Formats: sequence, structure tokens, C-alpha cells
Amino acid sequence: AYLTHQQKVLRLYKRALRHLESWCVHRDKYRYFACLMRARFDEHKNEKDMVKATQLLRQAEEEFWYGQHPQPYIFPESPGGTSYERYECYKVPEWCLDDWHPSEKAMYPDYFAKREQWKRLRRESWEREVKQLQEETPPGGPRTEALPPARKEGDLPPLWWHIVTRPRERPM
Amino acid sequence: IRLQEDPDPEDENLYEKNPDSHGYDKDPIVDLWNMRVVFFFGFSIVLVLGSTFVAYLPDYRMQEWARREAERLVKYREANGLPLMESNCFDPNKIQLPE
Amino acid sequence: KRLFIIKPSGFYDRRFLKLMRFYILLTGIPVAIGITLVNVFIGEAELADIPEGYVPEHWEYFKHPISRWIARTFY
Amino acid sequence: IRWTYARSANIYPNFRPTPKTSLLGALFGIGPLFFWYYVFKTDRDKKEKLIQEGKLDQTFNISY
Amino acid sequence: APPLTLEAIKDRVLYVLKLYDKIDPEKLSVNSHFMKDLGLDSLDQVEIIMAMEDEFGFEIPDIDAEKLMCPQEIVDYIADKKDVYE
Amino acid sequence: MNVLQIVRDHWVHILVPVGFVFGCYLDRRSDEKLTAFRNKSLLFKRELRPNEEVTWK
Amino acid sequence: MNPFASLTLTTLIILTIPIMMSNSNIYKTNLYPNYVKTTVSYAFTLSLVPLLMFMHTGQEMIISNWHWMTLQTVELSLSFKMDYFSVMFIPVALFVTWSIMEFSMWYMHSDPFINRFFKYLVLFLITMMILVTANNLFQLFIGWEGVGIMSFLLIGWWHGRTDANTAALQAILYNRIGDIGFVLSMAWFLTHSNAWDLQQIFMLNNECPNMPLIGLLLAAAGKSAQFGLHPWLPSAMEGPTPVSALLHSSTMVVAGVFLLIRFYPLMETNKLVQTMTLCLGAITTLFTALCAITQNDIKKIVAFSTSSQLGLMMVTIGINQPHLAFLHICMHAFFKAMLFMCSGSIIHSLNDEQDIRKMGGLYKAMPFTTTALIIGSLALTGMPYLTGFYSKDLIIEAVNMSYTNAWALLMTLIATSLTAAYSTRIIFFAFLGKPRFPPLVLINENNPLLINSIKRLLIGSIFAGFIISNNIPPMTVPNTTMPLYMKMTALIVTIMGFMLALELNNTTYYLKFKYPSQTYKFSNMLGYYPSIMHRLPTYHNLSMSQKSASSLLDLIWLETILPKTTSFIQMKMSIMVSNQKGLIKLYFLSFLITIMISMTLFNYHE
Amino acid sequence: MLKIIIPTTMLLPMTWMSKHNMIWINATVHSLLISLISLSLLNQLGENSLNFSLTFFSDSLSAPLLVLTTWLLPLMLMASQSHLSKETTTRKKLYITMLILLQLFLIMTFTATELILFYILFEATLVPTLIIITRWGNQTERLNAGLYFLFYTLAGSLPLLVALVYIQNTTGSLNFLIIHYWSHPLSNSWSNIFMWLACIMAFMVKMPLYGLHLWLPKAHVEAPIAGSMVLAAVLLKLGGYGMMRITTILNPLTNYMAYPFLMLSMWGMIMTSSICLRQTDLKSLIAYSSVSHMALVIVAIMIQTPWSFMGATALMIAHGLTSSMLFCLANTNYERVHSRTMILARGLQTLLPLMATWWLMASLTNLALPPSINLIGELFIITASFSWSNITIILMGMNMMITALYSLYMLITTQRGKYTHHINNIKASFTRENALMALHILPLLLLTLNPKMILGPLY
Amino acid sequence: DSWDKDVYPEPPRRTPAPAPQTSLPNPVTYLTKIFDLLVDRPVTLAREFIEQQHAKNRYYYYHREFRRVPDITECEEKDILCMFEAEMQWRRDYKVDQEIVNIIQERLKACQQREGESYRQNCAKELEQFTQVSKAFQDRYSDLGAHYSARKCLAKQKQRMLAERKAAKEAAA
Ligand SMILES: CCCCCCCCCCCCCCCCCC(=O)O[C@@H](COC(=O)CCCCCCCCCCCCCCC)COP(=O)(O)OC[C@H](O)CO
Repeated sequence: AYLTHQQKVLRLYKRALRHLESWCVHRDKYRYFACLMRARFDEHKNEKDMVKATQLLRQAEEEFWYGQHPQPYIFPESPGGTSYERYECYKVPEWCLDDWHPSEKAMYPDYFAKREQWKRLRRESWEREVKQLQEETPPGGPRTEALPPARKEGDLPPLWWHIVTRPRERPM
Repeated sequence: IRLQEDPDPEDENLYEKNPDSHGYDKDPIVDLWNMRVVFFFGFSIVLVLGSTFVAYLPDYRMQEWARREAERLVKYREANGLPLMESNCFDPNKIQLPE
Repeated sequence: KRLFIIKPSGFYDRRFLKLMRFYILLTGIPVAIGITLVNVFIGEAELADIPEGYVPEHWEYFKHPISRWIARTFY
Repeated sequence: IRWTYARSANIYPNFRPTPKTSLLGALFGIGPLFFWYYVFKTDRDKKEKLIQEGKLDQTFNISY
Repeated sequence: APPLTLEAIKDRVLYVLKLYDKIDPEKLSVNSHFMKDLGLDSLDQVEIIMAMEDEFGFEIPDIDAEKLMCPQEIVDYIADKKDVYE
Repeated sequence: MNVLQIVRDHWVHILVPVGFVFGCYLDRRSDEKLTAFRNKSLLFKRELRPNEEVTWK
Repeated sequence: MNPFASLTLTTLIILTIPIMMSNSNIYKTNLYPNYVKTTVSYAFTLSLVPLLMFMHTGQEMIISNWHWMTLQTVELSLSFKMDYFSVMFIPVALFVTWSIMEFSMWYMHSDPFINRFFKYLVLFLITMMILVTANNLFQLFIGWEGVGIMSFLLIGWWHGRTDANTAALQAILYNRIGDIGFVLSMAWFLTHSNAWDLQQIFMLNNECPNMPLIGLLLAAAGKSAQFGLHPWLPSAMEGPTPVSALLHSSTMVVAGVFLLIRFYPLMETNKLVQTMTLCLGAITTLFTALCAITQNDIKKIVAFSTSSQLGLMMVTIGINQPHLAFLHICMHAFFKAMLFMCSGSIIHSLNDEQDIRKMGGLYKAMPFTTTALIIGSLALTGMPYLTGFYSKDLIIEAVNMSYTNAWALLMTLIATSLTAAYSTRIIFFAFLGKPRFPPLVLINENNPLLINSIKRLLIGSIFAGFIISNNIPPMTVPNTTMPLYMKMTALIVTIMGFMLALELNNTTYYLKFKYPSQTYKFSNMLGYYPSIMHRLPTYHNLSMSQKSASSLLDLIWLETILPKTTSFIQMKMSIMVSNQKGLIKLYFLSFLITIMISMTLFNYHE
Repeated sequence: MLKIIIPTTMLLPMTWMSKHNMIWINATVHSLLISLISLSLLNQLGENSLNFSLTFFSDSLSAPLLVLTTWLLPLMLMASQSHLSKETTTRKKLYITMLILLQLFLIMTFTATELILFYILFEATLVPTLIIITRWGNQTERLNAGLYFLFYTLAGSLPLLVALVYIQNTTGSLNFLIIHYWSHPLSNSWSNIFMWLACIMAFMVKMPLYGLHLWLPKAHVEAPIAGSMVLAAVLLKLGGYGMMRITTILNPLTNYMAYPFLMLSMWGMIMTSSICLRQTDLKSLIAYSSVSHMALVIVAIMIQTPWSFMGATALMIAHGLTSSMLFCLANTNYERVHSRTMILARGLQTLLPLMATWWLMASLTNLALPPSINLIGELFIITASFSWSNITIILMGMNMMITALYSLYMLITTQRGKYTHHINNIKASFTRENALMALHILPLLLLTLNPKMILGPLY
Repeated sequence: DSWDKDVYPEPPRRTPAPAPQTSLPNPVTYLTKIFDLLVDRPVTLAREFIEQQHAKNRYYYYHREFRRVPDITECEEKDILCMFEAEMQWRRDYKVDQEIVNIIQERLKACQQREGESYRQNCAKELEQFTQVSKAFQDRYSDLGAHYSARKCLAKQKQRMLAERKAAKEAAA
């Protein structure tokens, strides 16, 4: 939505230090230069001229865009990292398990029985949670992708199934 | 409603009726028989013995007879010392080339 | 601990793969036995010179017995 | 489905013959074809010119 | 790797805030909302979540980085992102 | 054994086989008209056997 | 007709059994990795006997087995040629992959498709030992893509990783560029020399193989990842570690170099072609090493070190040194394979982290892994009397001691100094430092699978060249009278490169900070090649396919010239014909005209 | 001869008089049996073609295609009994009647001894295919597609009719043996060029070359599964068979007139394969790939070199079997997703593990990966073309380069990658689909052991 | 031996007698030794069993021989009855000549491994024999077209002595 200025500098602060970490590498240097980088950040904290803050921002990332490490440091699980969706090929959607042959389903009776319960809740909760959504939908369509919780008791929050039943990040 | 029509029918799952469905038709017993027909007269009759048929087909293109004529021809040819195989094929002595 | 792993049903694939190993081998081993058996029973013909006063049979001009039999029965 | 339509069918009905399309079609049409014709023609015009006069070697070339 | 559980996360979590010298140990609570009671500047909040990032080895997106605010809520977002349920 | 019905629903299985049986018949009938140069090409022409009269049927 | 010929062929038939057993699906779905490892182990032990028969006698076989099919004057037949090159590559390749197989179990102790993984390795392994052993060019061509496609699947082992498919697609594409050269040499040899068996080609003494050798050269460059066709190998790190430790380290990538070694007798007769062989090897040595010393991923460092080695290999084949090149293949097989599993050791144990900036202090944490890496690093640099010395020190002396391109000769020396440079970078950042990994330490190497695998390869690297050099017959001309100033160059440059690299590396310990030098901005980005040459040509050809080609011609013009124009012409004049007025007056007037023209004007009467 | 024809036509009453639900069974039983009998026909003698009568004869070229067509016949029945199950019995019987009547015409055409007899059922094959494409086709543009396919070949076939009868009135009979033995050097008189053009363009249209290939994408995409395979696995080869028979009386005019077709073909394959690299429809991508492979045959046949002919037949069988498999691949995932866009159903390997394998080996065969017959076909053509001219390898090899990219492009886009979340109807693959797939791929590898069977008369 | 030595001339093998001086045991000898009583002998025992079974019921087969027939240079114009024997006989000789080139090619390829590093000069006889055959083969069937027929082969040949005799007239001067 409104990417306000304070979020921008925090994003500037976070990624610049991450790049700065990729440069000093050694912890003592990283700690040292972060503190001075910290100091030169908060020293100019008193500007009633928000435009001047933007102007001070305009040359900031340009130096960063020169100061950026050509190979920054990313934890492998993150996008660009070595272990990005490495285990995606293993995770399979839960609905596919309904296809399983009865002999295969018989191999896991109680878990499949517990699946039946989950199928039961999602059935009546769907009507309940869709009814809650319609009765509280803002006029002229949704304004933000944010989703309301379950206002009353007992009912589940709307559109909960896929997030709750999402395959685990480490499926093997 | 434009025309009095029918909604698009839902694709029936052959598995949900009979989990041992073989995707050949609806009725189970013939489905199991369709299994037997396609695999028997497919893999078994045609693929196995058919492969042996073509593999063990008699001399095709005279590939080995041509060989057997070759060594007897070449052994004769260098026995006399004359060139191994003539550059000419239709003996020019009987050719009656114009002028 | 040990927790349920989700996986697409392999039963239909497993049954199907078992079917080739049944139906292909159904004629596989008897044929493999037969091809070997004729190679341990009557062997391979040798290149014999054409005897006088007798032109051979049409199928006789082959060394492998199966090829001769195929020529005898079909061509 | 809009993307597939716009990239499969909704081209010719929206196509209009213009010098930009006309020249581009000719440039990427007859252009490369005649270019390759010229290249292979001269190459096939240099090859036989060698062998009628015996200026090329195929002493071991039999399986042509 | 042994299954890291929520008790392990919080033990590792408040360990680092106790480490952080501006967060002195005595007033550490699992629900210690940073600037309301610790007085911790929000410009250092973007600095502690990357401290969490190296602590557990992964990236916290910026969308919830500024939302990741309470030490209990620090653990709360850690658990589901690694399906830590035990 | 339901024979009155098993033939009704399985008499189609015999048409194609007899078609192949029929197919060889015309195959072995048309060739007779094509006799002509039977044992007449000098490449294959040779003395007849004492009992056999037709070299290739 | 000794057991040599019979049992050197049965070696191949041994490794085929795990594939056939797997397809039965009765195969042990639990201990399959143990099954295949022991199978490769026996194939290795069998592979010794042809070797011990070789250095004693020196006989090399040609096994023209079952005749596939005969083409008039061509007799394409499955034929195996047990040359000295093949009789020794078989044991070392088996020995390396057997070591990899033991390491693979420990590394992939959690992969659900582990049995499929091991099956792929054998199929690759099968495809290679029919590549090295290939009496005819066709079965040599069989492996040349059998290994390539096996690389594609193995690289894309993690199917979901979008980049892995991109790297997998990249590998086959760059390989396919080389196959254009391969098939070009194929066509020439069949058209001119009327064969594909290596015997007839050599006997027909094609001493002017300008187009063939160029075709062979292009085939090698794609397979061995030379300049212009290198970046697929550095991008092939997205595959799993044992995959890269076997294929893209010392076994698959070296196939391109092995091609010219097969065709060395025709290679030396020409003078022009070997010039750009050592030219291509020279430029490859820098650019791979130049980008090597600036990367921050161990997999990136090691692979660039490999491509620098294969850059050096073709320098040897440049100036008439095929046998020493094959020697370098054997040595490169030992220590280079070790470095990857050593790096794989620290990767998996330290929570699958591959950024060289996060290790440090691992010397005491992993005494064996650190011990293994430093021996491998010294072997790669060419420490005397240990592995690389028997090949690299001979090569650097050899290329210096010959009539070569002056620039090409200088090129190898900078590479050798740069070879030590990144070697120090690995030992410095990874081991000689302070811990930088996440606080929870799970450092571990005590698993016997890792210990046995590394030690098995380690003791091989220790002696290595001493056994091979002393055992193989002296089959190259040994240069003797070297001026001492250049005979030390093999040791001077690497020791020199050690000093500056060490000084530059611990300059990071110095508190001073410097903004990126433009040279670093160039070297660290893979030498600026992937950023442009993988984005500019790909966009144009793709944009040509959609904008022009399909849309412009296939869906607009080709449907307008012939079909639509005729349809438009027919419709436009069909309407005017059918558009009649229905008044007899107009129709009868037409008859009067029709009578008039027919009678007189059209001369129908006369 | 008649041992294959009568059983084929006698199969027609069987389907019409079979039980209500046994039609698929009994047809499949004997369609496989016919292939077995046709497999016996595959034997060939040394040099004389296997001649049966004035009406029918077979050589080393017709027999591999004959066994291919009869072998195909069960496969459409196998591949069609999924979208026709909910149809009235008469329409199912009428559908089955179309294929076997079509399959009858192919057997007659390849075995024909007289060019006119070859010509009559050369056109007769279209009538059943036009019915199949239009009636049972599942789309809207099938109507225009049927018109495009029908009119294109007719526009080329009718000039052949005038050409063929001209040979009859000038050189007596058009029997293949008599025309081959009494061949005369065709002059370069400006009429003989138009004589040459008429005798060639008919096969050119139903052998899609660049420019005259726009009927193929609309025909292949819009036709049902059975129609797509038959039109791509045997029908395109009808043009190929025509040339090997008909260029007997087109030399040395073929030496000079080949250039415009060679230039259109060699450049066309690069263009068409480029289209494959950016196709949105999976069936269209497979269709355009057929253009590239067929365009490769165009160069092969028009060169008129022993090696070129041998590779021409090799690619002829290999491409047909492979394209039939790929159309099965596209058909097998289509009804699951009910759309043809490639990117709609990604990551199918995770959901369907065996289809990943089947689609994998389908890609390798289309890749001309050695030693698949596709490689033998392509590699043979490369050497023949290279001897013709050295430059063509640049065009020739670049096609193999582009062929690698698009062939794997479908694999990565569909099989590999992240599964699309919204779809939930993908059921475990029916064993019929799996069996049909192995029915295709397995004989291809079986043929690898005996290339001599499919090399052709030049062998 | 099954094949003929004249067709496949094999120069006698010069195998040196083993004469080692080093005292430590020569391993390779042992590997051949333990191979002999583990693989070679059991193979031989099975082989002598199959051979005696084969000779128990021995069935024969001969080699088909085609007698000479009038070829195309004396076959009357048109008259395809005579053309058939002419064409078939010529095509039979084509396959024989193709096999003749094959026999030479194997002999040439056999020298390569047989002569080892001496291949360049030891079997120059093999090289010239193939050169003589390949050149003669070119004058016989090369560039005949994919639709080659005995008429074309006669046609191509008839040009050869046409140019040759024309050259002979020029040479005579
Ligand atoms: C959709 C358009 C056509 C598509 C492409 C088809 C192929 C292009 C060429 C089409 C030629 C069609 C007519 C060919 C019939 C057989 C030709 C033949 O056998 O050769 C004769 C060639 O003779 C001709 O004149 C043939 C026709 C030449 C072209 C003129 C008509 C065809 C073009 C217009 C009609 C088709 C175009 C579509 C119109 C709507 C030999 O006779 P001759 O002239 O040598 O006779 C002896 C003496 O010299 C005098 O007779």
C-alpha cells in the first residue's frame, strides 16, 4: 500500500547493513562499520523538511547502488539462495491424498480418519466463514488483501484451509 | 437464457465408483478383460514373438550371401595376381561405342 | 519423532508396472527358453558344399534352425 | 485465455498491411531464402568446377 | 538436525535480547513490547530482527519485519515459518 | 453353458480369422494366373525332378 | 586371446546389472545404495587386471563384438577399443565414483528418492565408459550425448528449483553447441575417409583435416566448458554436491579433452589447428581463474578451478603433448574430486551453507576435513612429488620448453599463480579464521561413510603420480637440459601467488574499508559473460520467434499470400456473379451481346 | 497382398455387428492381429521388390510403413475410448468404422503397383480424416481447420492427376516396375519444369514444408486424439512415399529444380523449430515440430543420394511413432485440465510420477538422442547433405541445437516445476494411458537393434 | 579355422618368451592362472558339452549360387524381360562389390591395431590396395543416384571410355 518514508529508510538500513556484512565479512569489522553506519543514520533525525529527507535519501541508495556487493550474502533458503525451493519437489498437495487407493488408505487408518474430521470441519465452516465475509465485506469490493478474523466464537477464520493445511516447509 | 440447453456435464472419475478402475470403460468385468486383451495381444503376442519373428527372419537383402560370394571372389582374384576388382563393370571389349 | 509423509498414489503405477513384468515375461521366458533350447538341442548348421544331383529346398539355404523353420512354414 | 487468444487467433483480424509489416515480411521472408540460395549456389557452383577439371580429391570417397 | 521446538526458540530468543545491552536482562518479559516499555527505538528494531535472522539462519521479509515486534510474537512467527509445532 | 448366447455375442471373433484364411486363398489363387514363365527364366530354369512337376507352386 | 580381452569387457557388463535389477522393482528399495556401491567396487577390482596386464606387456585390445548393421562400404559395429588411455581411465573413474558413492550415502541420508539418485549415477557411469571405450565414432557419439542428457537430469535433481532447470537447460544448450562440431567431424570422416572407426581414419592419414579438427575442437569446447562455452559448468553448481563432485569435477567435463587425445595422431599432422587449441586453453585458464578468486561460494570456486585445469589440459594437447594431457586427467581425477566432497563435508555439516564468508575456525573443528582440503589444495597447486607435480610441473616446464605462441606460454604462468590464489582464498576464509556460522554448531565428520570415502581418495592422491609415472612405459620425449631459471618457474609462480594472495586475504583483517574496485566489479560477476551473453542473444532469438517468424510470417503473411488472397478473390467475384437483378430485360440484353461477340467479333464463324 | 486387406475390411462388419459394449474389445483384438500378419510381410528379398500381382506389390520401403499403419490401428482405439464413452453406440461404431476404413486405404496406397492406383486412394484417405476432424473434433475452429486441410492437398493433388494421365498417354503404363525400367532423361524444355512441378507439389502439400504448412497447426490442434495421430504418424508420410516412387522419372530435372524447395526447407526448419520455442499451445508445439522433422526429410529425398534415402525412411518411421506418442502425451493431460495452454498445468511430475518418465523418453526420442532411430535418420541425412554441400551443416546442425531447446521446454514447463495450486481434479493416471504410452515407446527401442528393417530399398 | 587365411591374411604373431629377472613374484601370471581354473576351464567344459551335442544331430545347409545371365549391355532395347535378368544380375554384383570393399576395409582396419605404432609404414600395401579398390569402385558405382540402375551404370561407364578415347586421340596427336 502506502510505502511511507519511514519504512523505506528501515528497508534501506536493513539491506545496506546486509551488504555491509557481505563486505567486512569478519565480525569485528562488521560490528565496527555497522556502528558508524548506525551513527551516521540517527545523527540526522531532526528534519521538519520531509522533502530534504527524501533528497538526503536520493543520493543514499545511489552510493549503495555503487556500494552494493556484486555477490551479496543470502541465506540459502531465501530467494536467490542455494537452498531455494530445494524441497519443493517433495511437498505434494493434500487433496491429492484423496486419490489414494483404499489399500493405501487402509495402511494409515487413524490418520485418514483424522483427515475425515478435517474434511468435516471445512465443510460447514466454509458456509459459516463465507457468510461472515459477505456480511462484513466493505462496499465496492475489498480494499486490501488483508483478511478479517472470525468475529464470533467457534467459527474458524475465513479462507483458513489452504494456509492451515499448507504442506510443511520440510516435507522430505 | 439464449437456448434451452444442458449444463456441461462433470467429468466422472472412473476411480470413485470402482477404485480398481482401469480407464478402459465403465463396466468393471469387461474393464478387467480389456486389460487382458490389450496386454496379451499387445505385449505378449505381438511384441514378444513379433520381435523374435523379425529378429529371426531369414536372410534379408542377401546380406550374408553377398559376403559368401565376396571371399571366394577375392581369393580367386588375388590368386591369379590380376587387379582386385576392375574399374570397369560392363566389359568394354563387347561395347560398340559410337565412333 | 515420525510423522505422516504425503505422496501421490503409486498403487496404480505399481500395479501397471507389475503387469508388464507379468505379461511381457508371460511369453518372455518360454521364448527365451525356446531360443536357448534349440541352441542346446540341434545346434547350428554348417556351410556344406552343394551335393551333386540334388538342388536344395527353398528354405534349406539358411543356417539358423529358426530361420529355416520360418522359411519352411511361412515363406 | 485472453493471452492465448491474442497470441493465436487475434492477430490476422487485427492485422493491417502497412509498409512496416510489408517490409518486415519481405525482409524475413524471401530475404533469407534468396540469401541462402546465393550462398549454396556459388558453393555448388565452385564444387563441380573443381571436379570436371579434376581439381578436387575424393580418392577414398565412395559412400556418397 | 534435531527438531527445534518453541521452548528452544524462546530460550534462544530472549538469550539475544538479554545479550543486547540496551535490553538489560531484569525487565525482559516474553511479551515485552519494545518501545512502549523497553524504550527501544524502532530504527534498532530493524537491527534486531536480522540478529534473529542470523540466530536461526533464514530471512524475515520486510512486510512482517516491522510487524515482528513482540518477543513472544518473535517466537510466534518463528514457529510457523518452520512449522514448529511439537 | 449359455452356448445359445455366447455364440451370439462372440460370433464376431471368427470373421477376421476366416478373412485371413480367405486372404491366403485368393493369394494362392491369383498366382496361378501369373504362372507364365514358370521355370522359364534362364537364371532359375533347370531340369525337373523325376516326380515333382511344378517348381514353384 | 588372454583373459585381458574377455574380462576388460565384462567390467562394463558388471555395472549394467544394477540398472536391470532396479527396473524389476523387486530390487531392494531400502539398501539399494549399498548394492550399487559394492557393485562399482567389484567393477573397480576387476578393472585392475587389464591394467596390471598393460604395464607388464603393453597390449591394447580392439573388441569388435556383434555387428550392428552394415552400410554398403560402412560396417557400423559395436566395437570397444582398450587403448592405454581406456585401460587406465576405467580404474580411476571407477575408483573416484566408488569413493563418491560412499560419500553420497552420508550426504543424502534424507533424500526420499535416493534409490533413483543412485540409479542415475550408474546410467551416467555406463554412458561414460562406453564413451572412453569407443572403437568407432558412432558409439563415441553415443556417450557424447548419453553423458549430456544424464547430466541434465542429475543437474535438475531438485526439479522444483526453477534455477536448477535453467542451469539444466543451460548445460544441454552449451553442450549442444559442441555437438554441431561433433556431427560436422562425423560427416567429413564418413564422406572423405569413408568410415567412423578410428582405425580407418588414422590409416587414411587425413593430414589436412581443417574442417574435421575444427569440428572436433568445437565439440571439446562445449563439453569441457572452454571460453565462450564455459559458463554452464559454473552454473552447474545448482545441482546437488555429489552430483557435481563426480560429473562436473573430474569425470564428465574432461570428456571433451579426451576427444582430441583419441584423435591425437591426426591432430599433430596439422599445424594450424593446434594453435587455437592452446589459444583457447590459454584464455580459458585466466578467465576461469580470474573469476575464481573473487567468488564467495565454494562450489563456484572449485568448478572455476576445474575449468582452469581443463584450460591447462588443452594447452598441453596444443604443443603435441597428448600423453601428458591424459596423465593430467588421471591426477585431476583424484584431488579435484576430493575437494568437492571436502567442501560437501563442511556444507552439509554446517547446515547446508555454501557462502565462503560464513566459515572460519574450522581447522580445529574439522581436523580431518581441513587435513584433506590442504592436501588437495597442495596437490592442485603442484607441490613436488605429490600428485599434481607429476603432471602440472611437467606441463609448465614442457610448454615453456617448446616453440609455442609467446602470449599463450605467458598465459599458463599467470593461471598457475592464480591457481594458488583461489586455493589460499578457500583455506583462509573457510578454515583459518573465527567462527561465523549461526550460533547452533552441528559440526560433524565422524560418520564412517565420510571418513572412509575421503581417506580412500586421500591415500590415492598422496602417491598417485609416482605409481603411474613409474609404471607406464616412457612414451613421451623427455626434455632434459632446462635453464634453471625457467625450470623453477613451475614452483616460483605458485609460491609467488601464495605470497600476494595471503597478503591480500589477511588485508581483510585490516580494519580499513575500500569501495569496490572496478576490476573486482568485473571479476566477481563471472567476468561479465553471463550478464550479457545469456541475456542479449536469448532475447533477440526469442523476440524473433514471436514478433517475426510465427506472428509475422506463419500467422499473418503465409496465411495471406496463398490462402486468404485466393479466398478473398473468390468471394469478391462470387458476390458480383450472384448479385443479379432478376429483370429479363437485362438478361436478354446480355444474350444479344453474347450472340454478337460469338457470331462476328470473336471470329468463331471464321 | 490380400492376406492383410481382406482381414482389415472383414473387420468392419465385426465392429458393426458386435455387442453393445464389446466394440472396443473385439476391434482391439484383431487390430493387433492384423499388425502381427503385417509384421510377417516385413520380410524383404535382396533387390527385387516383393511382388504379389498386377494390383499389389511391396518393397523394402512400403513394408515398414505398412507394419507401422497396422500397428497404429489398435492405438487410436486405445487412445479414443475416453472422450467417446458418453456417446451413442451407432456413433461409436461409426467412429470405429472411420479409422479402419482409413487404415484400409493406407494399406492399399502403400501396396499399390500403379501410380494412378496409388493416386486414387492417395486422395481417398482424406474423406475419413475430414469426417474425423470435423464431426468428433472437440473445438470451434475445427470447421475452418478441416477446410484448410482439405483444400490445400486438393489444390496440389489435382495438378498431379493431369500430370499422371499425361505420363499414361505418353509412356504407356505407369506401373512402378515398368516406369522404373523404362526411365528416360527428362529434358529441360520449359514444359518439363511444369511437368516436374505438377509431379512434386502434390506430395509437397501433404508433407508440410515452409509456406505450404499452415494446414498442419490447425488440423493437428483441432482434430481429436485419434485424428491427430493418424494425420501426423502416417498421413504426412504419404507424401514421403510418393517422392521415392515418383522421382524415378524426374531426373536430371531434379538436379536443377531442387533449389527453391531445398532453400525453403532448410531455412524453414530453423524458422519452424523457432516457432516451437515460443508456442503457447502444447498440441501446436508438437505439430510445428512435425514440420521441422518433415522438412528435414524434404531435403533428404530431394538430394537423391543413397544415404539420403536411407535416413529418409529412418526418420519417416521414427518421427511418426514419436509424434504419435507426444500427441498422446498432450491428449493424456488435456481432459484432466480441459485446456491446451502449456503453462496451465505445471509440475505434473510431482503429481503423476510415471507420466514424467513417459514424457521424458518421448522427449529424448524427439531429441534424436542416439541410438534412437531418429538420430540414425537425422545423422544419415546430415552426412548425405554435407556431401552435397559443406555449408548445409551450419543449417543442419543449428536445427539440432534448436530442437534441443524446445523439446526440453515442454518437459520443464509441464513435468518439472511447481505444481499449480488451484487444480484438484488430476487423478492418478489410468493404466490404459500408461499402457498406450508403452505401446508406443517400446517398439521404438526394439527397432534400435535392427535398423536394417526400416532403412528402405536403398539398403 | 572357420574363416579363410587367404581372405584375411594374418602375419605370424611375434610373442616374446617371458624372461623376468626381478625376484619378486610377477602378479599377472597368477591372475591368468586363477582365471584359467575359474572361468576358462568351466567355459571349455560347457563348450565341449555343447559341441558334442551339436555333432550328435548334425543338419546341413549350403550356399545359393546364381548362374550367369545376360546383362544389360547386350540386352535388347526395351524388352524388360531381358532387362529383369540384366538388372538383377547387376544388382547382385553390386552387393558383391560392396562386400569386396568391406573385406578390404576390415583388412585395412586390422593392420592399424596389428601394426601398432608401425601402422604408418608397415602396411602401405594395405593402404594402396584399398586406394586401388576405392578408386575403381568410384568408376563403377559412385554418383549413380539413389535410383541407380544398370542402365545408368552403363551410361556412366560409357562416358568414361568416351572421355578416355578422346584423351587417347589427343595424346596420339
Ligand atoms: C493452386 C495453383 C497450383 C499449385 C501448384 C501446382 C504445381 C504448379 C504447376 C501446375 C501445372 C499444372 C499443369 C501440369 C499438367 C502436366 C504437365 C505435363 O505433363 O507437362 C506438359 C507441359 O505442358 C503444359 O503446357 C502444361 C501446363 C503448363 C502451365 C499452364 C497451366 C498451369 C497453370 C495454370 C493452372 C493452374 C493454376 C491455378 C488456376 C486457378 C507437357 O506437354 P508439352 O507442352 O510439352 O506438350 C508437347 C508440346 O511441347 C506442346 O504441347
